[PDB]
Amino acid sequence: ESADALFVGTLDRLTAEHPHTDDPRFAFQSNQWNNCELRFTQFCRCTRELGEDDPRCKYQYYRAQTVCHEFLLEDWMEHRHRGTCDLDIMPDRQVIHMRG
Amino acid sequence: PPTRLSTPLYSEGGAFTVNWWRNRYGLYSRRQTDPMLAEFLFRQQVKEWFYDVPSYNYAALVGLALGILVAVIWRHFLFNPDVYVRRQELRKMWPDRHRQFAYAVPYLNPQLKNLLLPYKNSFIDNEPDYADYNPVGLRPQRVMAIRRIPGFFWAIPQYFFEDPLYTSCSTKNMQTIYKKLGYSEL
Amino acid sequence: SIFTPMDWMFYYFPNYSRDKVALMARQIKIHFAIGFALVFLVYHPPYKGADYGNFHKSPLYWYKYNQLERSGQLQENLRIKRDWFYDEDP
Amino acid sequence: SPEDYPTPQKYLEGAPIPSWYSFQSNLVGDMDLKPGMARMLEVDKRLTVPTRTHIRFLITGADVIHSWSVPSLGIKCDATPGRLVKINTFIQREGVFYGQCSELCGTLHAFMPIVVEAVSPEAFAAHAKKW
Amino acid sequence: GRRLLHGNYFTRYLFGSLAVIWIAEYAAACQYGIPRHRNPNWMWSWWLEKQNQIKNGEIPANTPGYAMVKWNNEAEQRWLKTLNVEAMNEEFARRREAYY
Amino acid sequence: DIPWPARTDWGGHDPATPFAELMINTHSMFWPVAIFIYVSAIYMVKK
Amino acid sequence: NLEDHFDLAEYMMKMHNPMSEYLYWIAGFVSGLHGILPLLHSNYYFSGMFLPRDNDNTQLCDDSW
Amino acid sequence: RDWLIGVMLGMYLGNLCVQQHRQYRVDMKLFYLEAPEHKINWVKPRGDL
Amino acid sequence: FYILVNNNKRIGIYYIKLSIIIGILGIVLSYIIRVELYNSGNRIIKYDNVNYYNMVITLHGLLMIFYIIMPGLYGGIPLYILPILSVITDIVLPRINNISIIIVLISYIVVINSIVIEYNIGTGWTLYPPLSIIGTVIVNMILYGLIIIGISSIISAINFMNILIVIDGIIYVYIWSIIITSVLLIISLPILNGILLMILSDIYFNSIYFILNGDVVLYQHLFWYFGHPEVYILILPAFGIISIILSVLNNKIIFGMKSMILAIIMISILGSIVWAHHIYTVGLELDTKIYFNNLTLIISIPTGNKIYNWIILYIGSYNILYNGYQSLIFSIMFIIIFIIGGITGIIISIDIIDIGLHDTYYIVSHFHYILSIGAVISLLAGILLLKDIIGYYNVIIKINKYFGLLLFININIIFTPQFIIGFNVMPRRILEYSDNIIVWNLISSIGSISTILILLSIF
Amino acid sequence: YNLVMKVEFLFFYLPTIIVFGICIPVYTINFAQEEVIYTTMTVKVTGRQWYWVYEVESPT
Amino acid sequence: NPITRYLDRRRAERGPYYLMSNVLPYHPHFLWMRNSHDYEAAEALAARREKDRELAAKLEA
Ligand SMILES: CCCCCCCCCCCCCCCCCC(=O)OC[C@H](COP(=O)([O-])OCC(O)COP(=O)([O-])OC[C@@H](COC(=O)CCCCCCCCCCCCCCCCC)OC(=O)CCCCCCCCCCCCCCCCC)OC(=O)CCCCCCCCCCCCCCCCC
Ligand code: HEA
Ligand code: HEA
Ligand SMILES: CCCCCCCC/C=C/CCCCCCCC(=O)OC[C@H](COP(=O)(O)OCCN)OC(=O)CCCCCCC/C=C/CCCCCCCC
Ligand code: CUA
Ligand SMILES: [O-][O-]
Ligand SMILES: [Cu+2]
Ligand SMILES: [K+]
Ligand SMILES: [Mg+2]
Repeated sequence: ESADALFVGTLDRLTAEHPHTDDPRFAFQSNQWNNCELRFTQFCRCTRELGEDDPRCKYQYYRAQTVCHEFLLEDWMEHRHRGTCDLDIMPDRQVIHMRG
Repeated sequence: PPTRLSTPLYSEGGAFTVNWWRNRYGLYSRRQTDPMLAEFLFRQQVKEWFYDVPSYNYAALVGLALGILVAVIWRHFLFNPDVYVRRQELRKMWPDRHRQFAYAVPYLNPQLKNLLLPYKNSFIDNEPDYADYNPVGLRPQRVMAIRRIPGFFWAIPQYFFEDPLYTSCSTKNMQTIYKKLGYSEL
Repeated sequence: SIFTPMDWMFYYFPNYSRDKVALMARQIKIHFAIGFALVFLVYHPPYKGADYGNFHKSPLYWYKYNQLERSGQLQENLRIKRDWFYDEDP
Repeated sequence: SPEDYPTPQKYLEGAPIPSWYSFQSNLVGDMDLKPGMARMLEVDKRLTVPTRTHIRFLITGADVIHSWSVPSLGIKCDATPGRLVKINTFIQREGVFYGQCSELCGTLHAFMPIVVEAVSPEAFAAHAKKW
Repeated sequence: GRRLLHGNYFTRYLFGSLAVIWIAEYAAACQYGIPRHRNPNWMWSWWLEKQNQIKNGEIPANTPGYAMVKWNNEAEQRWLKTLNVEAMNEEFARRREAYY
Repeated sequence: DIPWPARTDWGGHDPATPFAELMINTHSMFWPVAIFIYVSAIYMVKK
Repeated sequence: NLEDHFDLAEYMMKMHNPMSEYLYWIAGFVSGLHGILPLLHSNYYFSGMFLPRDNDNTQLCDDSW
Repeated sequence: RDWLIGVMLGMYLGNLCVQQHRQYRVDMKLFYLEAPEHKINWVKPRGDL
Repeated sequence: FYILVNNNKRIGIYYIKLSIIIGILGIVLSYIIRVELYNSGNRIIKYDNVNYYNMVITLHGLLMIFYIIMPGLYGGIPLYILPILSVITDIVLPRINNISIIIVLISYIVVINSIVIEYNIGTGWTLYPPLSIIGTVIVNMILYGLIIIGISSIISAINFMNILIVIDGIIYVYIWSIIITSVLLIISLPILNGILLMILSDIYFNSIYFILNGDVVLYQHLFWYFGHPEVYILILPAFGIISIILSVLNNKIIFGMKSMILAIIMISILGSIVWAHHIYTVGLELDTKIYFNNLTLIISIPTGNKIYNWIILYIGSYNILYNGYQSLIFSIMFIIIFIIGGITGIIISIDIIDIGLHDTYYIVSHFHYILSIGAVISLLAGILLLKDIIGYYNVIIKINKYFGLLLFININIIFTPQFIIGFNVMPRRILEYSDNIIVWNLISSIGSISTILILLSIF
Repeated sequence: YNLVMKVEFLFFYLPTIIVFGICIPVYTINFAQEEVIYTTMTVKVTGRQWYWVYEVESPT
Repeated sequence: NPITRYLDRRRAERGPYYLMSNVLPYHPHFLWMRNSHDYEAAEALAARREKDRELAAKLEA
């Protein structure tokens, strides 16, 4: 309700209420690749917590589509289904802190 | 500029002076083989390059260009949200990079952007305020300027109150016209 | 010296210009600092310059504004000339 | 938490989440041209957009660098692989605006035109509903 | 014997440049109000909560992260078929007894 | 919208967006300066 | 020697054999052919003709020739 | 001193384009407001071939 | 001997001779392009052989830049007069000078052989990936030519820099022009080599720099970091020539010699930091765009000072001297033509104007007016001034007012219409186009055939 | 000398003034392209060899 | 191109306005196409115009 409610809670909310507008974290740059990757990671984390059938995660996918072209999503969604998507590996099976 | 080697040249103290330049000018020189000849060649170069009035204009231009250049480089590294030198945030997924997201909004609103955006009405005839209103709040609401951009904008009147058609071309009157037809919301 | 003929600098400020090598260095340094300052003091400052209620209105602005205000031109200029799309066909 | 994934209340109550539709736009061949079509600029599927609306165009290139150019709309954005460039536009008049790829992209760089038709918002809604 | 550069030029411009870089960065952080406290962890809240449950003994030790999600990819389904946390814990217990 | 035959279109033609109008006017704004730079210099190319 | 004073003395003294000039022009002519011959060869390879007929990739009137 | 004649000649010729640009902007402001060439609810989608 | 000669003056002649030979191939390609563009349809290239057109435009650009104008203005006139201007017996590095010209010829043979033997495809002279790295072996051959050419350019640059150690007189403006171009080469070439090696790695070593998660825009930065310094490496020697011709023929001492020299130095520094004005439409950050646009407009200041200093050289010269000599006419024509090219450069420098004018024939006409007209005429004017010293004959050029007039008129017929179609708009690097752009394309084509005919009258 | 020095100053600073006259316009137009606008619709455009793919949200 | 047509009318009203497109051919094949026609297109175009007239009357209702 509050006028600044969107900024309150998360920076994510801003684009969730206005899907086709600039995200505060990426509005400074015309290139929106990083924006797409954040949105996909957020869809991946939603399903892990709520499942695919949850309306929330379905909307997190619509939000990802708003910024990600279909040819990228289809490829990244196949990697996710196989279990090779680097944005969805469970954190205890990551290797980012190993050997350096 | 003295013409006799007996008459000394005045030098300030510091790292860029007549004495400092003399010490280093002939380091790589095969032609300055004795004091008399060395001094003659040194004064010849100083007379030709440092007593030339127009040469100082280029000194100003190199300083200005280089100063801008160094600063734009530094600004990117220090403030641009997309330039990473530290690695903490690069070892995390995008949703978790809070410290880097803090640079975003401050970097999105530089002073000159706020100062010069109102002057779009000197480049657009129809609906120069088409993009002024934005309900989100990432940027300030924009108000059109009251005067033309100083310089080469003679085609528009010096002040927009002088222009007869300015008010009728605003996005507000255009919205009124189209809303009366049911044509569009904006 | 900014936008200064250095022939004038040599004439009116002989002692400041005696060492021409040092004079050249100051020319570079001064303009280097000017360029650096412009970026970080005119462009960079965040969340500044958005006070559009404080648009400077110069003495010439008021001369021309009052002239038109005295007559009806200012009212006529500000009036909306058309707020309909189609004319009525008789 | 569920609230770490912001979603509008309407969708949480069962409202249908929107889908997306993709279509391919190809040049009309010389032998397939009709009496009135513009050679080198016509396409078999045009992009319809509403006028007097703010539209965000996100442009990228899948394989090589193309460039999406519509001179009448003042748009010339390079479709570079790896970069999803945002371009904002606000069309003011109806019509059909023709453009061409503006980055040498291979053999048929000259044969992938860009046709955008801007229609009234009421017309765009009817078109989108049917197509 | 005539000198061209500063008598201590190498150390001067090396350490000096580093000092200016560090000081300028602190100034930049202050002007933008950037949080300066280093966090070495991921910020996925649900994950950090699961990790606390493991530290509290609510979730058995060495339980994989894919044994706790509400959606599993194909590769994690393959792993779940051979997962035996109870056996793993017993094996670790045996090792400790042998060591001591 | 579409090119038309034997058209100079100096600076652009048929804008349909506010940005398109901006582009045309930016070119038109500088064009007289370019003419001044050319005329003023060429007039002195002589003995 | 007087003959060796000038570089390319025969040419400068206008006694050189004309064949040298002919070779230079021939070399330039061969260089030019590297743009025309592969054009003809490539056209035939992908079409069967050495050169097209103007507007033969478009619809033509019945009486067009 | 002659170079000044060139400045003045280049200022006259430049001013000609300023006047053309000035009239252009006046015309543009009247297009969407009064010009019958401006048509709305006119273009209809062609549809896929 | 012929190939063994180390004489610096003989090698200078070789550079001019080879530039004319390779130039014949360059002009032929240009005629193919203009013939094709005469109308809409296919004229001399089949629709199934469109890859040949892409190769024609690619080779045209590469050959004219690296194998014709650069060997002519930085290898030809420099190797012949620089050691004389420096009152030195010969060039500092005799054996290196010999191998440099041989290297240029060998790289030319590789390129033309690749036309004949390899499949003919093109990716522009700017070899943008990923298109350049998904092509056939002809791209590999072209890369070898460029790398080999780079070796010759750098060693020649080293050769000229050594003149500072031996010069026995005063460093004239022309000598300063070559030295600064040499510095620009020493600093820009190593970066080019690196990016070219990365193109090879992706073509031949299964590297992945130019596939997803690797930024293709990276290539454009490193390429253009050499690209724009290259355009000034090609123009600065021309400026040096113009200064000598105007002073000598008008019998007037150079005015503002130190400002001329400091203008050349300034152009180089600025030219080394403005490269991204070639990358305006990629989507760079707002502040980057503003920096590059600002610094690009600054280059006009030093460039403008040189132009006005040239004008006063011609002003006031004695009337009794005959002014119809071809060298003098070409030198004067350069000032008139270069201003056109530079002003249009400033127009395209504004990025918002550039959005409309990127990858259009306006850019073509811009760099043609400077290179195809300005640089060519400067090289001709320089050779013409040295006709007595060089000693060539069997041509009617020295006093030929018809040739100068016809060349000036017809060259403008080719490229002035290309400015118009830039607002039409006709993209670059295309062969087919809409029927409403034929008029201007036809006019330019008539100009191209005419210019070629005028090249035959000199003999 | 005095007259010549003034001309040389003008040969340098008259162009400098013109550049400064373009600088402010350049900043403004650059800021205008990069303006955060309240866009209400998104059209995704992918460029492939040799055709343009368009993805648009479908009416619900 | 509605703004090209509007601006041409405005310029012509003010003063002498001359367009090359008005006087000269736009294609080079004009020298041979004095009597050339596409009769198949003529029949198709006439048929479509007739259908359009029927649709217009129906739309008027
Ligand atoms: C851009 C164009 C327009 C420009 C206009 C503006 C110009 C402004 C002025 C520019 C001036 C620049 C400075 C000039 C300085 C000149 C200095 C000079 O003269 O130096 C002396 C120098 C040598 O004089 P020298 O000192 O008496 O030398 C004595 C020799 O060393 C010793 O004498 P020797 O007799 O013992 O000589 C040995 C001789 C022995 O020669 C013989 O025994 C020759 C026997 C006859 C052979 C004739 C050719 C046969 C061809 C058959 C083709 C059959 C095709 C069948 C096709 C069938 C198809 C079904 O040669 C050889 O053994 C080796 C020859 C190698 C070179 C020739 C290569 C030809 C092309 C080969 C292509 C191969 C492609 C293979 C591809 C393979 C692919 C798998 O002069 C020359 O070399 C000639 C220069 C002539 C021109 C000078 C410039 C005049 C002004 C410009 C005019 C316009 C030119 C335009 C360009 C050309 C257009 C085409
Ligand atoms: C030697 C060749 C040469 C020279 C000298 C220049 C000089 C300049 N060029 Fe360049 N340029 C090219 C060759 C050259 N260029 C080529 C080959 C390309 C295309 C490459 C490709 O894309 O494949 C290109 C492309 C190119 C573009 C790309 C446009 C696009 O990609 O869409 C731009 C825009 O910034 C540009 C700008 C400039 C500028 C601002 C100058 C300046 O140097 C001009 C300076 C001169 C003047 C300004 C006139 C003289 C000065 C005065 C009369 C003083 C008074 C004037 C003022 C105060 C303004 N050039
Ligand atoms: C300096 C290099 C140079 C020179 C001289 C020329 C000269 C000419 N160019 Fe140029 N051209 C380029 C460099 C050059 N060009 C580049 C770099 C491109 C872009 C490549 C790309 O798009 O990828 C290009 C693109 C280009 C195209 C675009 C094709 C396309 O990509 O769609 C066209 C045709 O419109 C064209 C035409 C011409 C013509 C008609 C001439 C001339 O024929 C005009 C007439 C002039 C002459 C015939 C005299 C020339 C003589 C000499 C060069 C020899 C001089 C030697 C001595 C004096 C010793 N050129
Ligand atoms: C010799 C003793 C041992 C020294 C050991 C040093 C080891 C580490 C050296 C690393 C490289 C040098 C830089 C060190 C920087 C340390 C401080 C630091 O982390 O800085 C981070 C900061 C930004 O960090 P983030 O928060 O991730 O980004 C936020 C959004 N932009 O980056 C920097 O400031 C460092 C990178 C830039 C260094 C150079 C300064 C920038 C300007 C360069 C100008 C170049 C042009 C010419 C200048 C000439 C002189 C004026
Ligand atoms: Cu795609 Cu060009
Ligand atoms: O390139 O300028
Ligand atoms: Cu450039
Ligand atoms: K054609
Ligand atoms: Mg491009």
